[PDB]
Amino acid sequence: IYSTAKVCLPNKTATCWSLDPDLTNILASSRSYAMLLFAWEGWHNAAGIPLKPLYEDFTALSNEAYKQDGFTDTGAYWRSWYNSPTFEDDLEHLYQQLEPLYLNLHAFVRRALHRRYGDRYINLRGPIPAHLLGDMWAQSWENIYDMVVPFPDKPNLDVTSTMLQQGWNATHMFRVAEEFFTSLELSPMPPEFWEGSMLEKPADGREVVCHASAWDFYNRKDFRIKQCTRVTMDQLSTVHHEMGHIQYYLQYKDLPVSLRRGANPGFHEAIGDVLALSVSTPEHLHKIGLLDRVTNDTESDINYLLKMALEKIAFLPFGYLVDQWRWGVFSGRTPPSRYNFDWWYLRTKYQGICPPVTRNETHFDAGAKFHVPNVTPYIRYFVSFVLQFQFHEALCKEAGYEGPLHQCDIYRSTKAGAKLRKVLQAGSSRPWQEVLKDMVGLDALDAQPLLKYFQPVTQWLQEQNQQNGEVLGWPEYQWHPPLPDNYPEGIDLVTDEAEASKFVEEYDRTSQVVWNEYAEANWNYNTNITTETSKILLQKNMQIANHTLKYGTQARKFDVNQLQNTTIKRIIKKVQDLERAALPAQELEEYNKILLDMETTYSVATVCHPNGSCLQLEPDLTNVMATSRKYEDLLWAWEGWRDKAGRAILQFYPKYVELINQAARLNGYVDAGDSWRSMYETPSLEQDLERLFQELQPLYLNLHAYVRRALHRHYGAQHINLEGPIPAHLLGNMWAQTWSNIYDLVVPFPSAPSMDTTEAMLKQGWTPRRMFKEADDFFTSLGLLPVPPEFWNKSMLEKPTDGREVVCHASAWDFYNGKDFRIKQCTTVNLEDLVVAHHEMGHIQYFMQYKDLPVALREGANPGFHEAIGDVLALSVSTPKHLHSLNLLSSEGGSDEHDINFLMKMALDKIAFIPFSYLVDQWRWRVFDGSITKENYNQEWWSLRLKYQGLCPPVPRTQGDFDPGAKFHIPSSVPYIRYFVSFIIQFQFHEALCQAAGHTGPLHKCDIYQSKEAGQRLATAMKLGFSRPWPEAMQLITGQPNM
Amino acid sequence: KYQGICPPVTRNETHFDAGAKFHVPNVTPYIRYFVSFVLQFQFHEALCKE
Amino acid sequence: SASAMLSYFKPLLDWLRTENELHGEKLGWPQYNWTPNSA
Ligand SMILES: *[C@@H]1O[C@H](CO)[C@@H](O[C@@H]2O[C@H](CO)[C@@H](O[C@@H]3O[C@H](CO)[C@@H](O)[C@H](O)[C@@H]3O)[C@H](O)[C@H]2NC(C)=O)[C@H](O)[C@H]1NC(C)=O
Ligand SMILES: *[C@@H]1O[C@H](CO)[C@@H](O[C@@H]2O[C@H](CO)[C@@H](O)[C@H](O)[C@H]2NC(C)=O)[C@H](O)[C@H]1NC(C)=O
Ligand SMILES: *[C@@H]1O[C@H](CO)[C@@H](O[C@@H]2O[C@H](CO)[C@@H](O)[C@H](O)[C@H]2NC(C)=O)[C@H](O)[C@H]1NC(C)=O
Ligand SMILES: *[C@@H]1O[C@H](CO)[C@@H](O[C@@H]2O[C@H](CO)[C@@H](O)[C@H](O)[C@H]2NC(C)=O)[C@H](O)[C@H]1NC(C)=O
Ligand SMILES: *[C@@H]1O[C@H](CO)[C@@H](O[C@@H]2O[C@H](CO)[C@@H](O)[C@H](O)[C@H]2NC(C)=O)[C@H](O)[C@H]1NC(C)=O
Repeated sequence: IYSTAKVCLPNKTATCWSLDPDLTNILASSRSYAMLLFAWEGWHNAAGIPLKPLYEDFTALSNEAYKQDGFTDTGAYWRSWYNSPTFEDDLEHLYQQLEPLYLNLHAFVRRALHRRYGDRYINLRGPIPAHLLGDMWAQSWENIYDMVVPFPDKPNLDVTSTMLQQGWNATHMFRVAEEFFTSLELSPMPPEFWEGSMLEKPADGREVVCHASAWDFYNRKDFRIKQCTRVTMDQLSTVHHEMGHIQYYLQYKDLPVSLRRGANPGFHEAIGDVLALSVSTPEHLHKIGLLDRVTNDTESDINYLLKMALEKIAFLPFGYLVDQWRWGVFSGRTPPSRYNFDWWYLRTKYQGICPPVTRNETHFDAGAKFHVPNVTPYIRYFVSFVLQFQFHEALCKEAGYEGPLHQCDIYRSTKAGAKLRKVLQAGSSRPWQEVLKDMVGLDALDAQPLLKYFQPVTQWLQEQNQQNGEVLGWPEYQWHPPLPDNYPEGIDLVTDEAEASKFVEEYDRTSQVVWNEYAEANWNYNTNITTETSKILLQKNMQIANHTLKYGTQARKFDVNQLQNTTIKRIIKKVQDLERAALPAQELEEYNKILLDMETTYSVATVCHPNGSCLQLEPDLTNVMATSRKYEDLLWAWEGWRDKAGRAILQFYPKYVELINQAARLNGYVDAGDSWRSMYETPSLEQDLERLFQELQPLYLNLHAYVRRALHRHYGAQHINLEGPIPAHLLGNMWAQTWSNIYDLVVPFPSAPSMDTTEAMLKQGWTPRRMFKEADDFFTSLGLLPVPPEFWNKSMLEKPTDGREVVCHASAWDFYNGKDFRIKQCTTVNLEDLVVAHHEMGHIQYFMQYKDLPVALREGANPGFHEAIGDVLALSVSTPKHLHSLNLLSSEGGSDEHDINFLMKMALDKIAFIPFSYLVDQWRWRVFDGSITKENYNQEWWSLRLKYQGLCPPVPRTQGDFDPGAKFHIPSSVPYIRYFVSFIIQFQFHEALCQAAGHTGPLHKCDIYQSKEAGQRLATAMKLGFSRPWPEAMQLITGQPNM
Repeated sequence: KYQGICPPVTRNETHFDAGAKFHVPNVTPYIRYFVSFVLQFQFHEALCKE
Repeated sequence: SASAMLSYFKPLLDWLRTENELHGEKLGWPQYNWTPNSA
C-alpha cells in the first residue's frame, strides 16, 4: 500500500504522480505554496488514510508476539539492542544538548522563508509550515539552500562540469575511492567485486532503476553493490558511503552468522558517513586532483558548513521524533484514537513545524513516512548522526591535526586507518560501549564533537539572529497557515519572484521595439495619408495585436496577490488585461471592422446646401458655427451635422457596445464603463465626481444665467427665454462645450480692450518655430528638461495640408527611439494656438520626465494628469502679466475691467466645459451599463444635456437621430471623463505651484515664471509616472491626496 | 488529550494557564484526590460485599 | 415569475400583434419629444 500510492490532479488525467521521482522533485524544486501544499496534502492522504487499520492490527500482532517472546513490548525489544537501562534518558540529555543549534538554524531559515513567501503564510514567531522546506517530511533542508545562502556572491562548490571536463569514467570514481581506502592501509578488497558486481545504470533489461543499497553475496567470500552511477559530487559521496558499508561487511567475515551486524544498529551508518564527511571537504578534492586550489576564506567555510548543517542538523529532531512516536504507540500510551494527535504534538514540539492544512483523526500522517509501514526502527539514524561526528573527532585527534574539524580529512592517516580497522574487526562480539571507549575515549554517546564541528557556523547563526532580532523558536504555537484558496484548480499559477522578474524584463525589451515600430508606422501614416502608408499601419497593428495577445496569455499564467513586490506586481497586473485581444478571432475582426467603420464614417461625412458648394466639419462647419450670429444658419449647420454624423453612426453603435462589453467581461470587469473607470484605481470614482460637480454647480449656474441674459438681449425673446434652457446651437460651438466664440456678445466691460491686441498684432511676427522655442525656453526657465534638437532638425509642426486629407488634430506622439518626441497640429495665428502649443509642450515634457521607467509604466498616473500638466503652465502663460512680458499685448492693467474680462474669458473656456466633460462619459457609462437601451439613446442624452448643461434641442429630436454620435470621441472609444478630471486637477496644481512660488494675493494673477522650487516639485512628482497611484502624486504636488 | 477541552482564545507562551489553578502556586500535590476518588469506591464495594 | 401573467394574456397578445401588424402600427413612441401643445 505504501509502494503503490499515487496522487493526481482533480482533472483526472491518465497519469498520477508517484512518490518517486515525481512528488519528491515537485517538493524539492517548485517554490509555489499552492503546488507544494497540493503535493504534500495529496501524498499524505493517499499514503496514510488506507494504512490506519492495517497498522493497528500489526501493532496488536507484534505486541502479542514479542510479549510471548519475553519482552514487554515491541518497542522494548527495539530498545534492547542498544543495551542501556537508561537509553531514553541519555537520548533526552543528548537532544537537550543539541537544541540551541537547531533553534538558531530554525530561526534563520524561518526568516528567509518569511522574506520569500511573505507574512500571510509564515509567522515570525510560530512554527514553519511543514511543506515549504526541503523534503516532504522536512527531514533534510538541503533543497532550501538555494534561497538561504549566507554569502551568495561566491559560487557554491557544487559543480558537475569539472568532473566531466577531466574525462572521468562512470566507474573510475569507485577505483579512486578504493585507492583512498587503501591509502590508510585499508581495503583488503577481493578481486570478485569488479568481475562480480555492477556499478552503473541498467543498460539492458528492466532491473531496478536506482537505489542506495549494497546487497552482499555473503558466502564468507564475496560481496556486491547494486547502485547507479552519475557525475555529481553527491553520487561520489554516496559511493564513499556505500564502500564504507562494504568495508564494514569485510571486517567481520571471521565472526559467526548472528554476530554479523556491527555493534549498535547505528554503527553501520556512522562508519559509512564519517568517510563521506572526510571526502566531501573541498581540501580533499583539491589534493586528490579534483580542484585547482583551496579557497581558504571565511565566507566559503560558512557556506559549506551551512550547507552541511541543513541536513546534519535539520534531521536531529527527526529520528528522535519518529521512534518516540512509535515507542508511544507500542506502549499503549497512544491508542488508535490518538495517532495523529501525538504525531503532530511531537512534530511541533521537537521539529517546530505545523501542518499546512487542518488534520484530524481520520488521517494517519505517520504512515506517509516510509519506515512506519515498512517496519524498520528509526532511532538508528539519530544515533548514527550523533556518532559520526564523534568518530570524525576521534580520528582527527588521532591523525595529529588539531585544527578546524571541517578540513580534517583522514587521507594518508595510517593511525586513523588502524583505529578504524580495530573498531571494525568486532561486530556485536562485544558491547558497543567498550568499542566506543576504545576508539573515542568514553563509553557513552557525546554531543560535544557535533557542537565543536559546527562551532563557526553556530557563532555566525547566533550573531546573525541577534542582528536580525528574532525569537529563537515557537513562542506562539497553535498557529496554522491560512488556506491559499486551495480549492484545487489554481495551483499551477507560478508565483516565483525570479520568473516574474525575467518575464517583466523580457516583456519590457520586446515591447520597447514593437511599440517603437508601431509609433513610427503611425507617424508615417498620419504625416502623409498618401503614398499608401495604411498598409504599413495595418501591418504594425497586426504585430501589436498578436504580441499583446501572446504576452497577455503568458502573464495570465502568473498571479498578482501572491507576488511579493510592488513594481513587478503592478506590471503583471497591467499586462494581464487585453484591451481588445481577449475576444475570439472572429469577434476581434468584427470589432476592428466596426471601429474602423465608425471612425471613417465620422471623418468623411459632410453636410451642405443643395446648391453644390459644400462644407466639411473642420474648418468649415466649425467656422460657420463660430462666426455666424443668425438663428437660421446656425440651426441649419447644427441640424445638418447632427443628421449626417449621428444617423450614420447609429447603425454601428449598438454592435460596438455589445462587443466592447463582451471584451470587458472577458477581461475580468463587468462592463466597458467599469474597465474605463478602472484606469483611476478608485472604487468610488462616481461619488467623488458627483461631489465635485455639486461643488462647482453654483458658478456654472451664475455664468449660465448671465450668458442667457446676453443671448436674450441680442437674439430677442422669441428664441430665448429668460427662465429656461438656452438652445445648444447659439453658443458659438458645434457641441456647446466651450462658449468662447460668443465672448464678443457677453463682454462685461466693452471699454477694456486689453485682450484683442494679441491677435491684432500677431501679424508682426510670432512664427510657429519661434513661439515653440519660447515655450520650451519658459519650460527650461521653470527648471525642467530641455527639448532635444531633433524636434527642430527632424520633426515638423506646420502642416496645414502637407499633402494629406485628414482633418486637423491636437495629439502628441511618443516613441522610445532613444530621444525623440514629435507632434502634429494645424497652426493658426491667434492666442488659442499658443495655448494648445503649451498644452502639447506639457505633453512632451511629461513624455521626457519618466524616461527611465519601464515601457508598461509610461503612463502619467491616471489619464487626467497627462492633460493637466500642459494646461497648468498654459494658465500662467495666458495671464496679462505674462502677455505683457514676451510682448503679447501693448499694455496691461490691474483695474477691475481688464481683470473681469480676463476672468470671463477663462470662465467661458473652462466653466462652460465642466458639465459637458462630466456629461459625455456619464451617458456612455449608463449605455455600457445596460441602463440605456437602443430605443432611448437620444432621449437620455438630451435629458442629461438639460439636467447638467441646461441646453434644449433647437428642433424636435426623434428616436433614430443619435445626436451623441456627432461628438468625435464617441465613435472612437476615447474616454472623456479624463477632461473633467484634468480641468479639476489643473487649478489645484496651479494653486500649489503658486503657493510654493509665493505670489501672495489673487490666484488668477500669479505667474509661475522663474519658480525653481515649483518646477523642481513638479518634476519630483512627475517622475513617478504610472509606477505609483495618483494620490501620491497629488500629495507631492499639492499636500493632500484628494481632488 | 485527557479532558477533551480546548482554549476559548488563542494562547501562547506569554501566558501561564497552569498558574490560574490554586494548587500550582500554593504547591500542594493533586493526585491524592484522584487516588481518594478511586479508593472510596473500592472501599464501598468491599464493605458492601462484607 | 411573469410566465403565468404572460400565459393569461396570450390570446390577446397574439390578436394585438396581428392587428398592429395589419394596421402598420409601430410599437413604442419614436417621436418622444412630441407634445400636444406644440407651442
Ligand atoms: C561458520 O561456518 C562457515 C561455513 O562452514 C565457516 O567457513 C568455513 O570455514 C572452514 C574452516 O573452519 C573453511 O575450510 C577451510 O578452508 C581453507 C580452504 O583453502 C583451508 O584452510 C582448509 O583446508 C579448510 O578447507 C571453509 O572454507 C569455510 N567456508 C565454507 C563455505 O565452508 C566459518 O569458519 C564458520 N565460522 C566460525 C566462527 O566458526
Ligand atoms: C575508463 O576510461 C578509460 C579511458 O581510456 C578506458 O580504458 C582505460 O585506458 C587506460 C589508458 O590506456 C588504461 O590504463 C586503463 O586500464 C583503462 N581502463 C580503466 C581506467 O578502467 C576504460 O575502458 C574506461 N572504463 C569504463 C568506461 O568502464
Ligand atoms: C584555512 O584558514 C584557516 C583560518 O581561517 C586556517 O586555520 C589555521 O588553524 C591553525 C590551527 O593550528 C592555526 O594555527 C592557524 O593560525 C590558522 N590560520 C590562520 C588563522 O590564518 C586553516 O588552516 C586554513 N586551511 C587551509 C586548508 O588552508
Ligand atoms: C522587485 O522590485 C524591485 C524594486 O523596484 C525591482 O528592482 C528594480 O526593478 C526595476 C524593474 O523595471 C529596474 O528598472 C530597477 O533597476 C530595479 N532596481 C535595482 C536593480 O536596484 C526588482 O526588479 C523587482 N523584482 C525582484 C525579483 O526583486
Ligand atoms: C502571546 O499571546 C498574546 C495574547 O493573544 C499575543 O497577543 C498580544 O499580546 C500582547 C502582550 O503580550 C498584547 O499587548 C497585544 O495586544 C496582543 N495582541 C496583538 C495583536 O499584538 C502575543 O502576541 C503572544 N506573544 C508572542 C510572543 O507571540
